[PDB]
This record gives sequence, structure tokens and C-alpha cells, in this order.
Amino acid sequence: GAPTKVTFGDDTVIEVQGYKSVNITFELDERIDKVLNEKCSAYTVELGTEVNEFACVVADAVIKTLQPVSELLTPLGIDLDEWSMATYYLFDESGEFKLASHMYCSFYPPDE
Amino acid sequence: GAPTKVTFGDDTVIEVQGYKSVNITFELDERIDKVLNEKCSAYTVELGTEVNEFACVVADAVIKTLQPVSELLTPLGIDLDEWSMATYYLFDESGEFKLASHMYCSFYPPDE
Ligand SMILES: [Cl-]
Ligand SMILES: [Cl-]
Ligand SMILES: [Cl-]
Ligand SMILES: [Cl-]
Ligand SMILES: [Cl-]
Repeated sequence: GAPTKVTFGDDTVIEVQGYKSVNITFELDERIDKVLNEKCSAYTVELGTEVNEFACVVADAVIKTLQPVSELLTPLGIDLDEWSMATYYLFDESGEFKLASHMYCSFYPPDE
Repeated sequence: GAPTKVTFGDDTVIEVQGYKSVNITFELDERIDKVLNEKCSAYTVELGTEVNEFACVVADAVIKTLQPVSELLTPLGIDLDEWSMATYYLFDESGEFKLASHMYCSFYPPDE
């Protein structure tokens, strides 16, 4: 959670921190997966981050995106309080719990 | 005041921020210049920082170091309130207002 310090010759010091560009395709609710892919799909996370920890980041981003329009989600049958503390799963294109270029976000594990 | 973003191939992103290791030799008050060189002489500053802005950083570090012992500085004739808003000068080994490996901190400009 802190950058790496690299020292060179003439007392010059650079701090380097690594990240990976993660784009999330949402499979939470088919009727709003489109707007979730537009408004809260781009993420930049440290290489050392755990997927179970990155889950809470995407989770808060989902609720923070949907809270201003919660009253429009009630006629769709979506209760944010149910979503606000539900379990969020992320996995790579092959259904593995590893960070990757493209990932899926679903309420259910990646099938088999 | 923000790091530089560098993108590589497989969606890997690194943030790089540069600094220079500055060690200050104090010429403020001969009787306490020793302890100032021991307790608040090491600094790490961005390459783009201005010296007049780095002056306020060293200034607050001086007062923050001396405030717990202000009552010991009164018999020495040092008033921190006078120091707390005095003018601080920094210059390189050749008396230039440029950041360098080694710098001097004095209440007076670098002579000629
Ligand atoms: Cl409502
Ligand atoms: Cl990947
Ligand atoms: Cl950084
Ligand atoms: Cl006193
Ligand atoms: Cl230098």
C-alpha cells in the first residue's frame, strides 16, 4: 500500500507504484448491467491487491452509482439495501479468482 | 504535485514521482545549528518544487523541532515567535537559489 523507492546517482530518488487497468463487465442485473458498464467499470488497482479486497471497491462503486437513482430501481424490483451488503464475486475471463485485463462481476460464482 | 502515469503493453500502469535528496546545513544560530543538523536536516522534495516553497517546509520543520524545547531556548536568547514568522533563505553550495545535493539555511542572503 506504499510505493517503492529507487535511488540513483546524484541524490535523485523516484517513487514507483504499479497498477493494472481492470475493466469490469457486470452480470449483476441484466436490466441495468448496461449502465453499470458505462458509469463504474474502469478501475486501476495495485498489483498486490487481493481480489476479495478489490470486491469491496467495486461493491461501493456500484452502490455509489445507483444510490442517486434508487427510487427508479424500486419499480424494477431492485433494493439497494439488499445490494448494499450482498456478496460480490469477480473472476477473470476463464472463471479464476485472479486479477486480469477483463473481469466479470456477478452475484454467483463462475459456474463450474 | 501529482505523479506521472506510464502505460505499457498488457494493461499495466505504473505511477512515477521524482524527488531529490536534500541535506540542509543550518547557519541560523551557531549555538543550536548542531541539533538542527541532526533532527531536521534530511528532506525529500519533488523536482518541480520551488525554493521559496521549500523554504516554508524547512521553516515549519525548524519550529516543530524547537517548540518542545522552547523554554530551553529562552535563556539562550532565542524567541520562537520571532523565528516562527521570520524569513528563511536556502541556497546551494555556490550561493544560488537552486535545489542541490547540499544546501545552506540562513536568515541572511548568501553574501554577494
Ligand atoms: Cl422509493
Ligand atoms: Cl491479464
Ligand atoms: Cl507514486
Ligand atoms: Cl519560558
Ligand atoms: Cl545537485
